[PDB]
Amino acid sequence: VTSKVAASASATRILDIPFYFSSNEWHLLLEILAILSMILGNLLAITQTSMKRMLAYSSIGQIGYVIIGIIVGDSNDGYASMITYMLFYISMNLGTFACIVLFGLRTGTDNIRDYAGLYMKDPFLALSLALCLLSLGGLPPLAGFFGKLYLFWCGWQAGLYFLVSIGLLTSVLSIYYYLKIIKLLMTGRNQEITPYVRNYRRSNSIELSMTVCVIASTIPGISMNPILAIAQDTLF
Amino acid sequence: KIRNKEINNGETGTRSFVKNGIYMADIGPSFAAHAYRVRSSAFDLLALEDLLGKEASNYVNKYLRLKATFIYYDFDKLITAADPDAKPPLLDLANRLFDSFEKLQAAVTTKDDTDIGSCYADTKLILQEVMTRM
Amino acid sequence: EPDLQEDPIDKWRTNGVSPEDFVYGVYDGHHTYDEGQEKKGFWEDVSEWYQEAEPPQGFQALISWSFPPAVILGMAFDVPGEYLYIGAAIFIVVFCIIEMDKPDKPHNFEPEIYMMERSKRDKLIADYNSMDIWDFNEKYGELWDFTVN
Amino acid sequence: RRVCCVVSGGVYENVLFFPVVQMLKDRYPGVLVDVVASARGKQVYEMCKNVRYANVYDPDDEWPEPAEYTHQLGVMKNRYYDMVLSTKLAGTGHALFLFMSSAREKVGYVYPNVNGAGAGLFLTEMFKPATTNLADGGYNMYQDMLEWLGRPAKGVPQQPIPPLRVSISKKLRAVVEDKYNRAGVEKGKYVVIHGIESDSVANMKSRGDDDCLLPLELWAEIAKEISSGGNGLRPLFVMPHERHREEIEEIVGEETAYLFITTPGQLTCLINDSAGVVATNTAAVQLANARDKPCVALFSSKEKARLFLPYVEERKSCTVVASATGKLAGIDIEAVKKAVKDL
Amino acid sequence: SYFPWLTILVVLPIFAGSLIFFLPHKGNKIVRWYTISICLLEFLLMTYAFCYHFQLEDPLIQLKEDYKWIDVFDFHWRLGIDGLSLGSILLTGFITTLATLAAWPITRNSRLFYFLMLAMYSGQIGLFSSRDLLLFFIMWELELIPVYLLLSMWGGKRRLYSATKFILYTAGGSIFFLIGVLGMGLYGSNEPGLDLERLINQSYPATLEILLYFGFLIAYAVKLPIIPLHTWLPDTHGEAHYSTCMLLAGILLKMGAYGLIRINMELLPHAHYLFSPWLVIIGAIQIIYAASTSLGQRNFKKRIAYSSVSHMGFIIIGIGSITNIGLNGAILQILSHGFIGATLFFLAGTASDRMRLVYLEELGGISIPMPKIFTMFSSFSMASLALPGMSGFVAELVVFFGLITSPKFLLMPKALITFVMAIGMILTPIYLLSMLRQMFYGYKLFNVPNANFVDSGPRELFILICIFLPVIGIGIYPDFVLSLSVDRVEALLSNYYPK
Amino acid sequence: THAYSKALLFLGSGSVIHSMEPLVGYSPDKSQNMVLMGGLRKYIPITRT
Repeated sequence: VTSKVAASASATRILDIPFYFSSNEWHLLLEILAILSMILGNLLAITQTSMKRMLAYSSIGQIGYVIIGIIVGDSNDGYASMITYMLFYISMNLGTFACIVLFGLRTGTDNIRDYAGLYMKDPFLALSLALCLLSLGGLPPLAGFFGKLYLFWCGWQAGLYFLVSIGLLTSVLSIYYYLKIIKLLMTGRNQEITPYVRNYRRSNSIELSMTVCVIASTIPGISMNPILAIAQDTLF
Repeated sequence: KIRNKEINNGETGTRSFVKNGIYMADIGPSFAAHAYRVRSSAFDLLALEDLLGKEASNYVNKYLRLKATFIYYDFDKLITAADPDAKPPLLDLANRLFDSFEKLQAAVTTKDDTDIGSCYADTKLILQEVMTRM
Repeated sequence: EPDLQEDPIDKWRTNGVSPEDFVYGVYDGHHTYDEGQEKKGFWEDVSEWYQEAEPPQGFQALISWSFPPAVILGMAFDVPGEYLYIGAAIFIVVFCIIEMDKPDKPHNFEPEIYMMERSKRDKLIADYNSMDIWDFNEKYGELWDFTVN
Repeated sequence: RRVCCVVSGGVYENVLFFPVVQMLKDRYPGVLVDVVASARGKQVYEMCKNVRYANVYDPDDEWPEPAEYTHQLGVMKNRYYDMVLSTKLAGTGHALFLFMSSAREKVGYVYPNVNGAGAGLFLTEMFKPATTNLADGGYNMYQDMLEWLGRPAKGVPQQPIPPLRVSISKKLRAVVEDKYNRAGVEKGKYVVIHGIESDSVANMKSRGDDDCLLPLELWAEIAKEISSGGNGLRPLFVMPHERHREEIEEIVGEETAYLFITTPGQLTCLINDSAGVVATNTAAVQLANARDKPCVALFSSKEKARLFLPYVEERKSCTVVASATGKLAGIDIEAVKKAVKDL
Repeated sequence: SYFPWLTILVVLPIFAGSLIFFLPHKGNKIVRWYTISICLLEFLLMTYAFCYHFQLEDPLIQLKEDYKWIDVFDFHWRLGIDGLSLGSILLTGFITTLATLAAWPITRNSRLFYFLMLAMYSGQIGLFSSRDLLLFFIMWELELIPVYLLLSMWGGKRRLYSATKFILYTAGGSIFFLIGVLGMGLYGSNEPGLDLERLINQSYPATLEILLYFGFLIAYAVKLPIIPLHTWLPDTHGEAHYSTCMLLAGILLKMGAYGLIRINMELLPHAHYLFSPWLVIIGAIQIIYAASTSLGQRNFKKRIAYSSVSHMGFIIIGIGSITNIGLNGAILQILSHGFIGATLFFLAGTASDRMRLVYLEELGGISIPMPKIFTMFSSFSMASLALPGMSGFVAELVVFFGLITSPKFLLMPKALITFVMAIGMILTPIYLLSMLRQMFYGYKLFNVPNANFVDSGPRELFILICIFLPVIGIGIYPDFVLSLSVDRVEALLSNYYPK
Repeated sequence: THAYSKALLFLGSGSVIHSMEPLVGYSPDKSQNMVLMGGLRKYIPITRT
């Protein structure tokens, strides 16, 4: 979260203030990164079996794509969209990390194949993880959808076409592993669930963080009006 | 997407009730295949005010338009294919009919009860005469 | 689980899954030359066939039988529509709160809970139907806890 | 840890896979090991105590339509195996099917030179030739690669786990065995005869020419002196594993009292309820030799060192008679009956 | 009037189903009644809104309203019913109520299930009642998760592969739709742009009409099965629970036609008028290709799926061949198919689950144990045969009449296409009766034991009868679904410019 | 003419079948096969004329 925030805060200033002239020679350059960042950070994400490594691939290897997706296409009419997407991403990422920390501590495993049946043992955690994962997927009523949307709508409004299409396509592609782990949550084949979720004494701090970070992954996507009105006053 | 070849039925502001987009098969230029479809179409607008004369005349302005567009086009195709002598009076007939049709449509568009019938009386009197001048 | 295997593959379009009409082990003895005449009338047969549902029992029948002869007459001696669509509205509510307040039966619940050791009786009948919110027997965490006597 | 086996073939080349499964469940304890095989082969896994649940995908066709292909991959992958050990001699196309199953350790067999020798880079521990002839040697590479290869785990962990030790569930042991036995003569004091004709009996996938059947005349000559004498006095079980309702009407082992049954590869219990067995090189040999079940194997010649390694099973109980001519359908059937008359 | 109906009609199901959650009461019992009561209430409110608050005599929008929602890219709560929408709205309410009823004996979860049903309900009505393009897209993709869950939780042997193919395929198809949204949203956004009513006067330049037309047409061909884009249907139909599949192959398919009618033929005429003949050709070849591949299948569920595919060629050919009746006969067709396909899938899923045999070769004589299923199955097979009397006939007849009297054709393909279309009547019974004969006729073993073999009880029989009666009522006097006077303005734009 | 002249023959054939059907087994091609039937003027006159 904070490395990406700080790096993206330093990059725009270090590239916009002292590099007026070289635009046409770095606008392209960053693009070459983005078109790769949202591809190689997704394909591998499919084949993963560990949760932390899959999160590294998806939530970082890719999602550091559409943030950049306007730094190239910016006439100061887009920076608001970067701020809004960062505000969405922080929450929609800390939610799933809180859920992962909680389940890992409560059980002692990381690999995907142990999240089976978790909906039946403790349904609240499974639900609050599915919500954040789907939001990361970018589905309409959630927040990630509106994030990606206002990121494209300002970025298609700036001419460049062979970056929005790739973004939407790789988002569709990214839906796969999200729905895979979601499918692994909802199940009841008692003879399949490993003896990890089977011994789970279900049940302060981590609960509070997870529950106040997950509703901010559903409400702002529909309440983005004041956030948008606030993010438009950025001149740097 | 269809034109007329005898511009005397178009009154001031040349237009009418007509509803373009109706397929009328080819019958050949003759004063026998038009004075027949004009009859067998003007026969329907007699049978119009039999049941759907009263009782929520919201389909009457959906069928009068239809079965009068046939008359409006075939009557032109006819009035073209006629000798010079019989053309003035046939045209005069045309004038009185295709004005009574506009009057009837405009009156029925108001969803009345007695005005509809009082106006239909005139187009029946004239339209029973169309089935004879043929 | 034995599940014996299969055999010399049959016609893809096997005319009718049936015995081929050579050993059709009676012609006219399976459908036509068969009937006699026994018994049982008409009315004591009808009012012995509308009762293999106990469809309503009491008041829940009165509001269900006298409704159609009140919503077919409605299209005569006409009454405004608003009256007609609150009539059907208050029906669908009254009939619902009587249904959901009827007792429960073993077939209603989960499969893994349908098959008990015939202690399901005193676990569900007079045990479920005698409380409101107690969850002392909350055994829907299936690992076979069974939490009962 | 989860493990998946992709053993190929029918029955006789799949019943010999039990040692590998036991070695797996012995080396790594508490491992869920599943298996995918052919329809005729999956039938064998109904008598075991290690596998979790079997499946059926690969008779290993050429075309198989590209929706039953994906869904198969779509069920191997979405359970996260760890070492998908395989057979069927992957070249360079079937290696991709293992590779896309994102496990950790892909070990299998490969073609020496033929069929695109290949073997790919995306594999591990590819080894010996293809046609998989010998029995109880079988997967001989596997019982060495899974032996002490890694770590302070003891010296080679019980080299080739005890030979076939198939178990029988008492439910199937009682009900179906009894019902089929008592359909006709039955005392638990009879003798099973297996090799009769050729539809899908076991066929052994490796014997090739002999052991497919006998002309049923040698069987009649044997059987006429089997029940002769109070030794069994029950056994007329020609035990035809065929469509024998197409054959029972021609049991020139005279149909007077020669009984008959239809069976899947479940006949292990029927063996266990017999008083012996006499058959050619077939699944019955290995099944009878697994339990005590004194057997009499009659295959062509000198193939013992390939198809029957435990020459002395318990007391040299299971004895083998060869054929000097080499062809199975010529034997000293007289000495055969001599040997059989003792049990 | 200003008392909002459509807002209530959209936010009632999902809201009143959100109370299923946080309600510890039972395992299965009370939830069924609490859901069916809400469904009936919604349907009654729908018919009350339609009867005394609609005119059938004016081609404008009715009951409209709007608000301010995000305001940056102008996107409002704009919402309004119209002529084209009304039929599909009523059909959705009806068939989804009856599907929720058909889902009665589900006790696996029975809490997430009915809630997801109500969510799909609200989403369908939201789409069918939309008036703002972005909101139309939102309602379009809102249902994508509930249907995936209904697939992956209940239904079929290989549920997973079907579900994942379906979700990936539909989500990918919607990408071109979003492309079209971004395309015509930024085209002079000061002029409202995102108000589907005020776009009738847009005059786009060339070489851009085509791109937006195709961006919508690809998504539609994804949703509504068109030949090169149909591979997803047999898997996501042969594996779905019949309760799901009823509303799935009776409503969700017809959205691909309603959208194509509403945003293509109404907004992009000179992008659709130069592309109608290829639509007609594709539909004509689809009508025969779907049947010729249906006859080949061997499990009757996929056969029913392909029969549903085939009838989607009449809708196509009616969308092309630009007439009043050709467009109008399409609506009657989507209604008379939302009935028939839904009922046929219900019957297929009800016969199965009683026999546990999917391959059409081992189905013995099921007529002996259960007569009523056989009767109500042969009846709807006849309906699907385009037999007269039932509503499966008049739709196809009006489609023929629309093609024949079309103005954008001169007698050369106007006859060959009619020929290739009429071959469908020779072809369809060959594969319907081939199933009716293998699975029902003939005398199987002496299936006397009345166990795992019981004729349809009261609920299923009433469902069958209550869906059947509208078919007869429409096929006898079809004008109970020709209450459409928007086509007199819908086909007004196109009708004179070039060519 | 042919309508009646054929309906009569069909009804007569049905009657002949059901008359002789008790002698041979209940089977088509064992009845309605007029080569093992043949000669009925003595047994059923009213359906013969």
